[PDB]
Amino acid sequence: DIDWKQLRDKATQVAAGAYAPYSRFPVGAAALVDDGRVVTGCNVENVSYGLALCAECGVVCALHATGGGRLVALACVDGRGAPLMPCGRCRQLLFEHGGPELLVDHLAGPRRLGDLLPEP
Amino acid sequence: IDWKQLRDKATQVAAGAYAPYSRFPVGAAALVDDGRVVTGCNVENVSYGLALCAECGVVCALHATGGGRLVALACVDGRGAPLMPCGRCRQLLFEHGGPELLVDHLAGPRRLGDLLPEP
Amino acid sequence: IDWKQLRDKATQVAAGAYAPYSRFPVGAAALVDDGRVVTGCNVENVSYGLALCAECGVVCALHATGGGRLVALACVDGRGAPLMPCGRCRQLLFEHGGPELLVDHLAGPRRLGDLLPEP
Amino acid sequence: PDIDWKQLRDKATQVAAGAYAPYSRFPVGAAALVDDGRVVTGCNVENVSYGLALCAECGVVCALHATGGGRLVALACVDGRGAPLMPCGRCRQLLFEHGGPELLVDHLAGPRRLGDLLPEP
Ligand SMILES: [Zn+2]
Ligand SMILES: [Zn+2]
Ligand SMILES: [Zn+2]
Ligand SMILES: [Zn+2]
Repeated sequence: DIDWKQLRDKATQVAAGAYAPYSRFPVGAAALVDDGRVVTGCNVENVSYGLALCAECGVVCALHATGGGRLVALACVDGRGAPLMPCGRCRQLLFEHGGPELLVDHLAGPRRLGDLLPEP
Repeated sequence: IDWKQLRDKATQVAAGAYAPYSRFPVGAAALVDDGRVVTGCNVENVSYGLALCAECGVVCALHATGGGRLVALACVDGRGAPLMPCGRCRQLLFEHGGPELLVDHLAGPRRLGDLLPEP
Repeated sequence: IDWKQLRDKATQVAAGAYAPYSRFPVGAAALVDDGRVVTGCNVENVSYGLALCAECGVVCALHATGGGRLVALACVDGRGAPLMPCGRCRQLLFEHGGPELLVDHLAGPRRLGDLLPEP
Repeated sequence: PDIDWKQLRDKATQVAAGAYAPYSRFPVGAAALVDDGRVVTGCNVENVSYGLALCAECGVVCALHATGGGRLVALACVDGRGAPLMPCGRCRQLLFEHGGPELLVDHLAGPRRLGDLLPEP
C-alpha cells in the first residue's frame, strides 16, 4: 500500500544530485516497484540539449539495474518538493514499465498513467 | 584502476538489461573520482527512439548517488566483450568525464578524447 | 482540412521510411496554419535510442520551411491506417500545435489536448 | 558529385534563420550534399523538455529520407553567425549510418572525415 510521503521524501532527497546547470531547474523522482523497493533518479542535462535525461529516465534505468519489476507509483518533484507531471517522453517510458494503472503523485490526488497517456 | 572489478560489475548489471526489441543486452560500470562504482544496463522501449543505453544508466546513477567525475568505464555485451559507446553516449560521457576518461577496449583502454575529437 | 490529402501525403512519404531494424515504416503529414503541408518518415539507427519518428521529421520540416503552427496531423502505418503519436512525439507536437491540433484517427480526429493532458 | 562548399554553407546559413531555439538561444543550420546531387537542410528545434531537442543534423537526416533517401557526401553546419560547427556525438552517430566514414564535414581549416570524428563506431 503506497506510502506517498516516503516517495515524495525520496524524490526530494535525490533532487540534490540533479545536474541541471542549463535550466537551473533540479528535478528528483522516486518510484515504488512491485516487490516493494524504491528506485530514484534525478535530471541530468547536457551541452547538447537533446541528450538531456529526465529524472524519470533515471528511475527506469535504476529499475532495471536493480533487478527489474513493475512500477506501481511515482512521485516527481521540483527542488521545493512541488509535484510535477512527467513530460510526454517520460509518460511513454513509464508506460512500458508500469502500464495504465501506475499512479503519479499530484497535489489533488494521484493520476493514473492511463489517463495521462491515452491510446498508448 | 581495477579493470577486472569494473568488468565484473558490468557483467553483473547486464543481467538486468531490458532489451527485448534488439535482444542485445549491455551492462556498464564506471569508476567515479571519489572511488565508488556506478552501473547501468540498457532499457529499450517500443518507441525505439526512447531507448536508454547502459551508459545513460551510468550517468543517471552518477548523479543520483551524488555526482562526481568519471575516471574509467567498462561496457560489456552478452558475450563478455568490451563495447565502444555510441556517439550519443560519448557526448554524454564527455560532459562528466572529459577527454581523459578511459574506456575498456581489447588490448588496452582508450581515451574518450580520442573517441570524440573536437567535442 | 483535407484529411484525404494529408493521408495520401503521409502514405507517399512513408515509402522513404528508413526502418530496417523494426521493419515498421511510418509516414506523417501535417497542415501548417499558413496552408502548406510538411512531411516526415521514420529513420531508425543501429543505436536504437537515436531513432527519429515520422513526427520528428514533420517538426524539423516545419522549421526548416520557415516555421508556423501545426493545425492537423495524419500519421500512417504500412496498411495506411492512422497511428497515434508516441508520447515523445505528443510533447513535440504540443510545442508547435498546442491542445487544438487535430490528429487523424479512425471514426474521427482527436485533439492533442486529450492525447496529452496536463501538458 | 563535386562538392560545392560555398553552396552548402550558404544553404546552412539560410536555414539557420529558421531555427527554433528559444531555450538555448543557440541557433544552428545544416546543409548536406546527397550522392544524387540534391542538397537537404535542417535547423535545430528545441523543446520545453530539453531532452526532446532535435539537432539541425537530425533535420538533415529526416529530410534525406523524406526526399527519397540516398547517402550523404558532405555536410556544412553553422552557428547563427555563419561559422562552422562540429556535430555533437549523437549527430555523428546519426550521420555515420547515412554517410559512413568518408562523409566530409565543413571545418575552417579544411573538411574533416566523419571517420576521424567518430572512430570505431
Ligand atoms: Zn521527461
Ligand atoms: Zn549509447
Ligand atoms: Zn514518436
Ligand atoms: Zn547534434
